[PDB]
Amino acid sequence: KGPVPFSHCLPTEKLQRCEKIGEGVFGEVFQTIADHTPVAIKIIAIEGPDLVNGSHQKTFEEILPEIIISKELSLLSGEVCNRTEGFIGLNSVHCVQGSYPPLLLKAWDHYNSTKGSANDRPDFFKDDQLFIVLEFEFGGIDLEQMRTKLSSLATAKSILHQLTASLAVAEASLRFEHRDLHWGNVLLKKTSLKKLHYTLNGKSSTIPSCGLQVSIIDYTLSRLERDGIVVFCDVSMDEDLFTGDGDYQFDIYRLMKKENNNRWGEYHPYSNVLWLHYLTDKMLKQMTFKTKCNTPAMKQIKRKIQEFHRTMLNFSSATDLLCQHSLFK
Ligand SMILES: O=S(=O)(NCCNC/C=C/c1ccc(Br)cc1)c1cccc2cnccc12
Ligand code: NI
Repeated sequence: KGPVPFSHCLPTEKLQRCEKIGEGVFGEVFQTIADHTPVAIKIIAIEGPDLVNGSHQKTFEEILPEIIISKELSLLSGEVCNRTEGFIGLNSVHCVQGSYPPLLLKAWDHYNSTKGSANDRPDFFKDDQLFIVLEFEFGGIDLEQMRTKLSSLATAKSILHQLTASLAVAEASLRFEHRDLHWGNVLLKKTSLKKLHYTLNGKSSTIPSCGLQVSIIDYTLSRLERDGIVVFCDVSMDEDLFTGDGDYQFDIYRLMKKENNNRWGEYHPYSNVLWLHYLTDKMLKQMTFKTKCNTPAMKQIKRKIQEFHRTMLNFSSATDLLCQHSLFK
């Protein structure tokens, strides 16, 4: 069908309502509103020669795995045996050709002025520039931003239960490893549903939401397969990824590489356990809860999560943890 213009994705009224909501080396995320509902639009420059935010642009061959992975995981919400809504919904994906829209520069500048940006102002693109535009269902606010905003340790327990279940269903269905599930990639949004549902290998179960619905995002480093065909990001030659410091996060890259002996095509669902450990660590060390752990029931949930932190690395997959760990019984 050949690339489409930016107007195909952002008709004039959608485009007028865009406000920037996040960024990364990858590019830019804008929020717009259709039918009274927000959506998140990730715009990623590809195939061009310009350094963009200090890195070279991905080729189509290079951006395809994130595209494939985002579709697969979204489609889990419509499956039967292995079903979950725990990954971000993908409304659409297009390949767009043109220079960056002036109205998006406007929103970008407003962000820079109010929040600050690490990014180059994206105003240097020519009319042949290619982009991948991923429209996601709006997932809420990342766990790092919600650091100080979780009600209780029951909230933290629901979040870890949701994440474990999501990863398990994806493991069973797609032999999925997220491989970069830092706390910027766990989004939280209010839900009025008391219980959330997933189905794992045909068995349906429920999770108390504690008023939040968790969505997993960012598949830039992820791996999965369908019918024996593997899709992944080969970081075996990447130096930088495994020489970070200052946070347990950066240990996880090193620990994954130890587990997989630097063979990123292979399937090692222990990587999901590593990430869930990192996340459990954040829950217990870097969250300021809005309420106090001042009841016997809340004290017990705290001990359970501390037990989880101390034992979870002795399980083989998110599936194993979810099926066998005492925390979820
Ligand atoms: O606007 S976003 O980029 N919000 C998620 C990331 N928020 C910034 C966190 C960055 C970050 C990066 C690394 C670490 Br470690 C911690 C935080 C964003 C990206 C993709 C899909 C989205 C769906 N709904 C809402 C937002 C969506
Ligand atoms: Ni279209």
